[PDB]
Amino acid sequence: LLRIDDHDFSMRPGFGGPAIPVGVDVQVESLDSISEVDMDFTMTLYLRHYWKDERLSFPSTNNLSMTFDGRLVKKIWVPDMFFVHSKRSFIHDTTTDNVMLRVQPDGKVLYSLRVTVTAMCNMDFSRFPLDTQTCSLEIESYAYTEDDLMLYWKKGNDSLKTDERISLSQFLIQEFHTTTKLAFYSSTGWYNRLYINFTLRRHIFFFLLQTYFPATLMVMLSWVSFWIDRRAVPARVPLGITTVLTMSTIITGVNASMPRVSYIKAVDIYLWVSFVFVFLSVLEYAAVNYLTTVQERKEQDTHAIDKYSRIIFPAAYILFNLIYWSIFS
Amino acid sequence: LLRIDDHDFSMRPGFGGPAIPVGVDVQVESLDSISEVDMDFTMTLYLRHYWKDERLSFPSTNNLSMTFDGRLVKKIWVPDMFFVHSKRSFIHDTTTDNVMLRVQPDGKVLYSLRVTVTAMCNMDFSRFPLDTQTCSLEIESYAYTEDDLMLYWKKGNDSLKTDERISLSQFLIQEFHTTTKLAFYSSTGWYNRLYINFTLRRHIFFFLLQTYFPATLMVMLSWVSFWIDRRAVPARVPLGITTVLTMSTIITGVNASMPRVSYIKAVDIYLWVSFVFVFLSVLEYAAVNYLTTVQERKEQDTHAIDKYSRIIFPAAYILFNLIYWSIFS
Amino acid sequence: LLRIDDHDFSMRPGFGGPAIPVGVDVQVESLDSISEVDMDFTMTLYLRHYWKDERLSFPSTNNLSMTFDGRLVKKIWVPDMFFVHSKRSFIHDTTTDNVMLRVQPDGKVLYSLRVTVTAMCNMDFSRFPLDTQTCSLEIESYAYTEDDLMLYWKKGNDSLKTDERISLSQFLIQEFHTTTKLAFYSSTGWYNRLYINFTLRRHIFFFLLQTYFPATLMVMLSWVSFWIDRRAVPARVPLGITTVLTMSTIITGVNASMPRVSYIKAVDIYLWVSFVFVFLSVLEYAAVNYLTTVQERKEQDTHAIDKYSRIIFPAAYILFNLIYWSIFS
Amino acid sequence: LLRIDDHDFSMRPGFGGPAIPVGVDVQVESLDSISEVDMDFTMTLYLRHYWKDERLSFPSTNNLSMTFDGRLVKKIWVPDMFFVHSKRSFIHDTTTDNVMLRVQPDGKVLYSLRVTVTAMCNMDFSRFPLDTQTCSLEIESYAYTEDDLMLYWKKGNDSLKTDERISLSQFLIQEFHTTTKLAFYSSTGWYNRLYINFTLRRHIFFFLLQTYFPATLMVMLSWVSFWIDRRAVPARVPLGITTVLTMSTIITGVNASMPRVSYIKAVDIYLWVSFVFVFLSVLEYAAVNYLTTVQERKEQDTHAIDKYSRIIFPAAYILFNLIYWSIFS
Amino acid sequence: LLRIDDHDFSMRPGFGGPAIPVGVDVQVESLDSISEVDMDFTMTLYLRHYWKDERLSFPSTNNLSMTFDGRLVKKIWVPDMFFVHSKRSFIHDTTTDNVMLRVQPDGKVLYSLRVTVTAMCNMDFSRFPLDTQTCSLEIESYAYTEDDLMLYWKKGNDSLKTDERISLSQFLIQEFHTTTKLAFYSSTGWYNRLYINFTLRRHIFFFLLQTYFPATLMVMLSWVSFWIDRRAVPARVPLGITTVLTMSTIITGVNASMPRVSYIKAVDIYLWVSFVFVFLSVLEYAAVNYLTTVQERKEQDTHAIDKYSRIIFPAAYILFNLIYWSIFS
Ligand SMILES: CCCCCCCCCC
Ligand SMILES: CCCCCCCCCC
Ligand SMILES: CCCCCCCCCC
Ligand SMILES: CCCCCCCCCC
Ligand SMILES: CCCCCCCCCC
Ligand SMILES: CCCCCCCC
Ligand SMILES: CCCCCCCC
Ligand SMILES: CCCCCCCC
Ligand SMILES: CCCCCCCC
Ligand SMILES: CCCCCCCC
Ligand SMILES: CCCCCCCC
Ligand SMILES: CCCCCCCC
Ligand SMILES: CCCCCCCC
Ligand SMILES: CCCCCCCC
Ligand SMILES: CCCCCCCC
Ligand SMILES: NC[C@H](O)CC(=O)O
Ligand SMILES: NC[C@H](O)CC(=O)O
Ligand SMILES: NC[C@H](O)CC(=O)O
Ligand SMILES: NC[C@H](O)CC(=O)O
Ligand SMILES: NC[C@H](O)CC(=O)O
Ligand SMILES: CCCCCC
Ligand SMILES: CCCCCC
Ligand SMILES: CCCCCC
Ligand SMILES: CCCCCC
Ligand SMILES: CCCCCC
Ligand SMILES: CCCCCC
Ligand SMILES: CCCCCC
Ligand SMILES: CCCCCC
Ligand SMILES: CCCCCC
Ligand SMILES: CCCCCC
Ligand SMILES: [Cl-]
Ligand SMILES: [Cl-]
Repeated sequence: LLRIDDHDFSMRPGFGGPAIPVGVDVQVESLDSISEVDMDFTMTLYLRHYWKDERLSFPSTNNLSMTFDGRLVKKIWVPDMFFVHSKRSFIHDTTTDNVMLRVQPDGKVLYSLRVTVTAMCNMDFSRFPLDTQTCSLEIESYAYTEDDLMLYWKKGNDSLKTDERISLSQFLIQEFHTTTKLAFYSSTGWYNRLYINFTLRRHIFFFLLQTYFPATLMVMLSWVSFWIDRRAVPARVPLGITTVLTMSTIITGVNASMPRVSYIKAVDIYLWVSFVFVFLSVLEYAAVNYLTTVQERKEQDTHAIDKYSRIIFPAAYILFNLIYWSIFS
Repeated sequence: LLRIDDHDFSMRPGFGGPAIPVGVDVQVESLDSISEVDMDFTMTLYLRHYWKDERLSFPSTNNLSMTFDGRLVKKIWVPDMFFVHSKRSFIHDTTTDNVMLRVQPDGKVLYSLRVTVTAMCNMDFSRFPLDTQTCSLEIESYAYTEDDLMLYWKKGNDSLKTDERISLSQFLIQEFHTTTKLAFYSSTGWYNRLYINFTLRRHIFFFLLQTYFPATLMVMLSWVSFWIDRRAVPARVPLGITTVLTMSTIITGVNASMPRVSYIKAVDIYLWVSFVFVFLSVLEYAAVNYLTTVQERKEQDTHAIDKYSRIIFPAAYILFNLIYWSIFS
Repeated sequence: LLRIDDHDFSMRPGFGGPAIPVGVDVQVESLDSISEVDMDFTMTLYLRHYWKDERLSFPSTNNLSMTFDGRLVKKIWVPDMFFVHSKRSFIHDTTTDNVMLRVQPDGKVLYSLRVTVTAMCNMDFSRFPLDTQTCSLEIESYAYTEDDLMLYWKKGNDSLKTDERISLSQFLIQEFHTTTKLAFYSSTGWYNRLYINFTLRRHIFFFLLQTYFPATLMVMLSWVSFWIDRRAVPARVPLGITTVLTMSTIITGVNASMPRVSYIKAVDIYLWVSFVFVFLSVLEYAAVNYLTTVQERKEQDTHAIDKYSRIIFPAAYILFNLIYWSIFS
Repeated sequence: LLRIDDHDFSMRPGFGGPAIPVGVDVQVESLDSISEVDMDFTMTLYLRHYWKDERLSFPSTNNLSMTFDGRLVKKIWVPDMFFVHSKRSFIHDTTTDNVMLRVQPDGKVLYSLRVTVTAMCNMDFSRFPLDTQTCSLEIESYAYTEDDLMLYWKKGNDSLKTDERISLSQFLIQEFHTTTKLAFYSSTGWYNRLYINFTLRRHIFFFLLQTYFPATLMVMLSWVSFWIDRRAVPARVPLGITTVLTMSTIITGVNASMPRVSYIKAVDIYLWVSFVFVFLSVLEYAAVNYLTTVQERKEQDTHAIDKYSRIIFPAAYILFNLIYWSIFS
Repeated sequence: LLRIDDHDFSMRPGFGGPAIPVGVDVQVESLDSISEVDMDFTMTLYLRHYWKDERLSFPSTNNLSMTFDGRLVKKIWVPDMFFVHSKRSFIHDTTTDNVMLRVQPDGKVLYSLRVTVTAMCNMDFSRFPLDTQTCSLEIESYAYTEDDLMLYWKKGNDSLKTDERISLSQFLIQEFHTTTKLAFYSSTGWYNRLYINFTLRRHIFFFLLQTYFPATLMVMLSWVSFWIDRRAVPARVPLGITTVLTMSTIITGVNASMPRVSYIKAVDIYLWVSFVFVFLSVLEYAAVNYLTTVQERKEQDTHAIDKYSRIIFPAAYILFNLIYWSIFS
């Protein structure tokens, strides 16, 4: 039906003349995973192309579109899109190549394929884990400059659809939209580039329950010492030491999961402030013990330091929490 | 025998006319693995197709079906099924492609292949680990709409068989069955979709023995303090502190295995209630020590608080367990 | 030499007539790994096929066998064996495909290839780690029923050889042998199936030294308490608590390595019995302390409980060990 | 257009005569990851080739360059570059091969491709983590010696461009530049080799906060003992022991992450010196207890050892830190 | 130039007559990694072949060798070497297949390729980590017996070269050399086999510092108890218990890294002897406490046991170390 043997498909339509326009639209099937250690995400989508080539015209009386097997895609000419700044990708091939080709009697062509991509995304963790991130996926032609191929969104802002099943267990997904920009390479020229943009927001419940509550409970345990007879030395000393030693484990367990950045995160501040709060309660009792021994040496109830600590330590911690949650909201 | 050189197999049977019907049936060989962190499962199965094409007719006197090598599959026309919402898949190829082709003298065709698939499954962990999940595998044609191809289960509900060897170490598998539904894509049209459905139920014995028993034993250890002379301060203080510090480790060891969901699970409730039960026994003795020191200061047996705690703490824990196992059964 | 252009190799020898017999023999090169979490093993072997096809006859005066390059395998007809219930496999291809083809002047053919397979194996862990497992590898034709192809072991029981280098660090390997059985699929018919069977036995030394000895040592540490003055409360209390808290870690470290089965293993019994032995020694001293305080209240040496515990606890543990190693031998 | 059927492209241009010159230039897209355990890095780049072949001449009036599909690359002759000392690499192929071919009417050719490489890099950890590393990527022709192919940087030092987005979370990247050298293989001859060089510098903030601070805090905790009444034996003994036991965990947690080198690293020195500082404070109190018991035996305030330790231990640690940070800056 | 269309390259040179000799030589580029858990190593090398075939003769006046593209390798005949007892391998293919072909006017051929291999190696850990291992890589023809192909090292012992960059962070590499042996398969015949042999020696510094020193320090901590007043029960009891409990962690941390062998390693002996040394110091004080209580009961300084332990325990440990390092050197 299609006159495939007649023509040299190594050359584009309009070869030697003005640029060929090619339109694009997209449907996202899933957003698959995200990594902070590697700074990347994975996405699966359907991608579609539109153009006209009169070498693929055929006669009919119905003026309708026809579908063809799919093994003809490797005989005709086809555009050459690639994903910019991507780590890896593939096209699906079970039970056969997931490819579709439809042609109109005047030579208009529709071409579609299903693909999975993993792409680069630079992340900022200064407000972690109360953070927000923004991402994009880039599309461009490899071989042809804007003097030979013209690339655009087919229907404007309506060119992007999203599956209603899309979900991530740790993030809220929002603000899908599309943009365009021109790009330059020194050795080869100017190119059109298409963008798909979106925003992510992290859920905090896991981190409350797994980090912020136990640190608070250790701080509250250290306060119990102020309520115990100053004469019970082998009770008051280990009570403080054990809380110091636990707070160290919590600090280690948090930071072992993240990338080794060169700046402080919002969770680090909270944990290290709680550490100094616990550390100071040990020096307090050391002072009380020394001053009591001096009194014994002079001579040979509740001490004022205990009496004041019972008020001062909790008030200070409450002030710190008010400030912190005013800053990070 | 088969006139393969005579015809253009880029076009379907009945091209330009009414839709071709294609029937399907399936046998599941194994259900291979399941992930909560990734929310997916893996399955291996045999998949079969049935249709008629008169371009593949041949003469004989016996009216019987014949089997052909398998290298002819890439010369003739073949339907184009794909698995919807799937992460990855392949066809087996040792010692050769695991493919079968049988043809009748009137052009009826039987086509079979062996495949492994990994597929998406959304999971709810609010009753974990006493939870039940339901899953499905989706089948659809990539290129042809319901105006060109008609897809149906060959024998109705009898179209699905299951291997007697199928098993999972952590789940009971039940309720295999098949359904159909129509699907719409904005840019390309209407399609028939086939479903395979099943249900999973988790075994709880591992979690009893590995989580619920040790937390109970820590709670029962904290009660021993009420039976010890109030004068033995360096004994009664560490006995409580060490149980608090162990309960924290159990809490951490559980949640380090699961996805970071934004809601509380049924096991979290039990562990955090046990934590507060243990935490309170430390404040109890702090109160007894303070009140004894006040009595000493005034002046200068078993305390009522101990006497009452010996009854109140165990009764409250038993009430809590009755309620909990009434709710989660 | 071979008349390859003359014939249609899409059709088997004797197409349209009685079944073709095909003989098989095997040499195992290595048994590569085993997984309890995944319930599978990996094997590498050489696999050989024997049949006659008169379309491959050629003239000679010597009546001897000749070897051919190997690129002819994709032109002639070849049998279609696959491994049943397998997870994955491949054929080796460095520096070229590891394939061999030899032909006799009357058309007798010998065909060989090297392959690696990973296969399913259901395992029972009720006597773990003193357990024994049995495994098998299954071989069958994909497309041809017993009416068209007949599959058998070439030399009877002599058809299976094993490399003298085969070894596993954790198991003793024994009892290699071969069997045959007929198989039925509802939609497609009856098939011949060949089996390779073997047995595995686990070495226990690692588990003695890494699990059973330290649990025993914790139990023996708990007994030291009975030998210490009942007046040293802050010594006798932590001595018991610390052993409870260590035994919990041993229990956790064992079960974190295995699949989450729904039944008790032989190592679980030992560890949980040792746990209760240690748990009881804490209640013992609690009783002694309470009864001493009652005597003080009445009034205002070694206690009989200590005196009896010094005999009763070790005797009971020794009785338990005699029974256990009588049952699991 | 191009006379591809006319010529034998198994032979290079100028076959049997002087060497063909081939020029190269490069743009780096990303530096992807680095491993100390494996001693390697990963890089993604665009690579370009320039040469003339008169068998690819064609007539035109415009004297301009033309772009061709890309399926012609496997028909014509093309240079054979490989990456020396590399572990693995691939060329990107979605949605098609990422390859470009441009030709001028006189037969000048431009050839480009996108690739990812993982390459060997020998590392020195004697000043870890205050260390600096230098790396390079090597390029060479596989089959042709300098008598048949001549390989050079196209534009001198201007032949290397770098993407402005390039970043690593743990390193500062600096000093990109290019060099050339001749290489010899005994069996096959002399070859031209091109180099791409760069330098890396590690950020230290993570290691301060995660290793050096907690070790210092343990040392400062051990000093508190000198301020406590020498009569409180069950307080002063555990205070020292627990710090020894914590310092061991820090030492283990650091070295579990790195390769098992045969020499001491700069972080090892700090940690083991802090260990001996803590170890000595236990022997100190042992001495005080023994000497006090001797005084009791003779007979039957603050001891001079405590009085002097309160000054000597901190001064010594401060001297050690001054020296250390003078050496490692 | 080469008459490729004239001949049947499915047949070897001298087909039907005496065996063809094929010579080999090798250059090792890198030794990439080693695993004790899997018992294997990985190697990358260049491999070369030499033979004569008069079907590849061509006329010239210069009598020199010529290089050809590399796409002709799949048209001519080529030998069929494979690596015996190997787990996996591949040939490098970026930017093209890393293959070289050179031919002389009389039909002498040189063939080269670059490859990476992973190979089996049986290891003995009875003297671990002071152990020495020996390894080899095996080379053989798949399809042709010694009656049809003759395989030998081209230049004798000079056939093996090694890159000066080769290094491993944990081993000293020594004693590279080559051997030959004949091999028999029951079903198929006799074959020539080539060997590459080498030796490895482990560096011990990591294990000194990470295992042997801390165990010694725990033993020395247990001795401090003998220097403390026998009346300080809550000090002397935990001092011993905590060292027992730490030594258990060291024992576990070592053996969690290695394969689960059925025999004792040299490091196990040291650690378990140190364990009993620490265990005995607890029974010592238990005895002293009991005997003191008996003296109190009779009645109603330093004990001889302490006095003797202060000499006996260290002397015994020093004797043990002398013997151990005399045996394992
Ligand atoms: C880490 C040094 C701690 C010193 C404590 C001094 C207390 C003095 C009380 C007057
Ligand atoms: C965490 C603060 C604990 C305060 C305990 C107060 C006890 C008062 C007893 C009357
Ligand atoms: C967990 C509850 C423990 C109760 C101990 C009671 C001892 C009574 C001795 C007569
Ligand atoms: C590890 C041996 C410790 C010995 C301490 C001796 C102290 C003597 C004080 C005079
Ligand atoms: C594990 C049993 C320990 C028994 C200690 C007995 C000491 C007796 C001293 C005479
Ligand atoms: C102690 C944790 C407090 C968490 C407050 C969160 C406010 C949104
Ligand atoms: C940008 C630094 C914020 C630090 C705030 C500290 C709140 C107590
Ligand atoms: C302490 C755990 C109790 C578990 C009860 C389970 C009831 C089915
Ligand atoms: C849906 C919340 C259930 C909480 C029940 C608490 C049982 C003590
Ligand atoms: C305490 C462990 C005893 C192990 C006995 C094993 C008997 C074969
Ligand atoms: C099948 C259960 C065996 C339990 C034996 C217990 C031995 C003390
Ligand atoms: C206690 C850590 C001190 C770190 C000093 C770093 C100086 C650049
Ligand atoms: C090259 C060894 C440096 C050691 C310096 C020690 C500083 C206290
Ligand atoms: C305490 C460890 C001693 C190590 C001695 C090593 C002798 C080569
Ligand atoms: C082969 C056993 C060696 C054991 C030596 C023990 C040294 C104290
Ligand atoms: N748009 C792709 C680039 O032009 C590739 C290159 O720079 O070679
Ligand atoms: N049924 C497959 C879809 O039609 C693919 C697409 O939307 O392009
Ligand atoms: N023996 C292979 C089976 O017949 C395959 C199938 O059931 O389709
Ligand atoms: N430049 C590549 C080397 O010549 C390859 C080999 O030595 O065979
Ligand atoms: N040398 C390879 C072996 O002959 C292969 C086989 O035994 O089939
Ligand atoms: C940005 C610095 C914050 C530090 C608070 C301790
Ligand atoms: C004390 C916690 C209050 C924080 C409110 C955001
Ligand atoms: C759904 C909330 C339950 C919380 C019980 C503490
Ligand atoms: C106290 C446990 C009983 C729960 C019964 C389901
Ligand atoms: C099979 C049950 C055994 C349980 C022993 C405690
Ligand atoms: C007490 C251990 C003896 C067990 C013998 C099998
Ligand atoms: C290079 C040796 C340094 C050791 C310092 C303790
Ligand atoms: C005591 C820390 C000072 C180090 C300055 C580099
Ligand atoms: C080979 C046995 C050695 C055991 C030493 C305790
Ligand atoms: C006490 C350690 C000496 C060992 C010498 C090899
Ligand atoms: Cl005490
Ligand atoms: Cl204590």
